Amino acid sequence: TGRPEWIWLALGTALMGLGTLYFLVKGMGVSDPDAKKFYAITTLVPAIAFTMYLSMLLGYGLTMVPFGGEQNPIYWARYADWLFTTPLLLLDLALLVDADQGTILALVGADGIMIGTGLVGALTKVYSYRFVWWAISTAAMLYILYVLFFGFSMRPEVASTFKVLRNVTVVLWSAYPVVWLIGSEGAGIVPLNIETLLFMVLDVSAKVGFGLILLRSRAIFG
Amino acid sequence: TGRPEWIWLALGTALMGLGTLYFLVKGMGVSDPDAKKFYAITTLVPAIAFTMYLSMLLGYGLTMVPFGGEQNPIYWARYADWLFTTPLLLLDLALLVDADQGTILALVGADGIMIGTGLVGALTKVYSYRFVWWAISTAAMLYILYVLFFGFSMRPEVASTFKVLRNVTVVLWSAYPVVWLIGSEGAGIVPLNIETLLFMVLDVSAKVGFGLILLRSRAIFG
Amino acid sequence: TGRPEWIWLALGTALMGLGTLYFLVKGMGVSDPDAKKFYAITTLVPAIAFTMYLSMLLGYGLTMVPFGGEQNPIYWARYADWLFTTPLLLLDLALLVDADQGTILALVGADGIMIGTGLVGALTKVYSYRFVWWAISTAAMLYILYVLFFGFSMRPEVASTFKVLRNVTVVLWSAYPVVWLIGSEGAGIVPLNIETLLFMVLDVSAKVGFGLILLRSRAIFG
Ligand SMILES: CC(C)CCCCCCCCCCCC[C@H](C)CCCCCCCC(C)C
Ligand SMILES: CC(C)CCCCCCCCCCCC[C@H](C)CCCCCCCC(C)C
Ligand SMILES: CC(C)CCCCCCCCCCCC[C@H](C)CCCCCCCC(C)C
Ligand SMILES: *C/C=C(C)/C=C/C=C(C)/C=C/C1=C(C)CCCC1(C)C
Ligand SMILES: *C/C=C(C)/C=C/C=C(C)/C=C/C1=C(C)CCCC1(C)C
Ligand SMILES: *C/C=C(C)/C=C/C=C(C)/C=C/C1=C(C)CCCC1(C)C
Repeated sequence: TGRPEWIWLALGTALMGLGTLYFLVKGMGVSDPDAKKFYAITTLVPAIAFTMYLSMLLGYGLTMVPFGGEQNPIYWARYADWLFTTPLLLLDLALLVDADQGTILALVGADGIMIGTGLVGALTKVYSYRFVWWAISTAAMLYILYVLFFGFSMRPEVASTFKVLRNVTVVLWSAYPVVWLIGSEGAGIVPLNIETLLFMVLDVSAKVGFGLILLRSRAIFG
Repeated sequence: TGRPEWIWLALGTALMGLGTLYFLVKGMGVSDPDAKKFYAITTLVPAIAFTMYLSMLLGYGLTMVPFGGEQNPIYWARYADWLFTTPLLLLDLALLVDADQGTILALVGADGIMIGTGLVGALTKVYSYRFVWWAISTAAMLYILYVLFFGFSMRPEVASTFKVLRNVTVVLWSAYPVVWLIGSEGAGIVPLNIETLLFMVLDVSAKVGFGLILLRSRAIFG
Repeated sequence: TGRPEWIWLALGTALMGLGTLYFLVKGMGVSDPDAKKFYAITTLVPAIAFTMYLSMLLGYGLTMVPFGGEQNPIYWARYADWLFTTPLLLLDLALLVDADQGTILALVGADGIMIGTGLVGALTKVYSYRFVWWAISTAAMLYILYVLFFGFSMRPEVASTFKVLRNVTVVLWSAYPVVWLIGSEGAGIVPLNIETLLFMVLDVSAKVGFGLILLRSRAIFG
């Protein structure tokens, strides 16, 4: 449309749709209960992202937020996506290493706090307070990354695949607070069209790339 | 009140309230942990529906949505109901057959996508896009119905009761997208008062009727 | 600020932040999976409350609701807090006694209904209907308290700690509907600044006080 960022919302919609259908077909037949869990979790992630990219593409998941005396276009649908897809991504990691339930609830709850405070930050109309919420969300993110590294006798197959996905997760997820800080939600240094491109590449990599690595590994089977 | 549909919201409120109290009393005493699960799940469903019917009856769960150049009365509280009650109904089915956790997460997540895209469709102000969301929600519904039929050594008691509830579920749930399509959320072929009657009969049947069948079966006991 | 109640939102923010960091540090090292669960649950509660107190303090979690012909300041962020923190508090109790899953789902679902109908009551613009929602929420609360007392061979260590936390829970949680009834959400007998003080003392006691009792007990270890 008239929104220059439309092309990246359209490409992200397509890519998440295609990833969803690929993983759907791929998991057809799988009978191992353990593998079944990883396919469900991992197919659901880009399915949810597909709907929220389409909602941005059609204009539904966009609102205007007054701050710095302007009307700032804020895509809130990203936070409805991430609210469900980032704990699912963490559950994939957690199941892979057989984490303790206490550790899984710490991770999902820290993740809820990360996304919910990012959403409050995104909708806050007092510009300086936006970055108070950024900082608290960043601190929740660093707790999560801490736990993925210092909280975890795996069969060597598990260990290997987990190490790769853990490194993929730390590098990609750490970029999100930087994009938000420099982008239209934060300091406004990078235009919305380039921010939207950055988040499209991260999201597709963190969902479809991550899941291609995982669903190719024998680590997901008993 | 002045809303002609008030009578059906009032009758649905009453019927869900009465079903809730019936199942509450009925489960009193039950000590079998397995049965306890089915009573909790099955009592909670019409309890939640009671609150959301009452919220429609009092006007709280109604909003106006501009589309086709008019101010369309949209009862959004139905989606807050269904968001929680339809996965609970699916958990009742899933526990009955002892489904794999992977299969249960596929079902709840597809259900979330069904209701959340129905809600976006219900609130979308570009009329043609309303039916894009309908189609995606319908596709999620057909995945769910697919899985209830082709994804599942039960004791014969389980099998029998599950087959009846599965057929009840396919027939009733399949009517919802048709009512939405022809009703005030969609093409506007059927007036809101008759739509509200249709959804009242479906909801009471899918909640209180379904639960009367289930909570009468010995299938829920170890 | 100019809101007289600011001081109690500031003190509650501080106290929940300090409790969160205390329990975070305290649980460092714990390796017992059972204890790990109680630390996760119990650290998350004041972490979530911290964010929602800060959101009230900065003005984000406050809205104006017209009722009784005025513009009533309603802090809705309390309900986003309680939606997650009160089932977590109930899970702490439930895990302590090894409750049946049926019993845990009854408790979380009744809790959802308690907070969600309190939120509808808080935002309802027809003054008399506000108290219809209060009554239904109160009835959900009495079901929960009923179950904590008449629904539950514990090692004596569990029993002892559970009895203390159960009495703490009945006394503190029972005060919330009274504060709401006499406060700005209800009859408006007590000013918002004193209501906000009452809820700060209850919340800190029900979260940080409760958790100090629990995380000091050996009951949380296998
Ligand atoms: C059969 C396999 C390999 C998958 C192909 C199905 C299509 C869907 C997406 C899968 C590919 C993505 C790999 C993740 C990595 C990336 C960094 C994603 C960033 C996207 C940018 C565009 C580059 C090309 C693509 C259009 C595939
Ligand atoms: C003891 C048993 C049988 C239950 C009676 C308690 C009351 C609550 C509801 C239970 C009855 C409903 C059966 C479900 C089937 C239907 C198709 C429901 C559609 C409702 C339409 C009105 C018909 C009559 C009723 C008011 C019972
Ligand atoms: C090391 C221990 C004891 C904890 C201290 C860390 C600080 C955070 C909060 C812990 C203290 C609270 C106990 C709960 C009981 C109360 C009734 C809370 C009501 C608060 C009112 C103010 C009273 C003093 C306080 C500022 C500690
Ligand atoms: C599928 C998409 C994924 C994996 C997205 C991850 C998003 C985050 C890690 C977001 C982090 C943020 C912060 C740490 C700071 C505040 C802003 C956020 C929400 C962008
Ligand atoms: C308790 C009520 C139940 C069982 C309701 C079920 C609702 C559905 C199956 C709704 C389905 C819909 C679609 C498939 C298309 C879009 C509109 C919906 C949400 C009505
Ligand atoms: C961390 C805070 C806790 C433990 C808060 C508990 C809140 C309740 C028990 C609230 C109860 C309410 C009712 C019973 C009636 C309606 C109003 C409420 C939501 C305040």
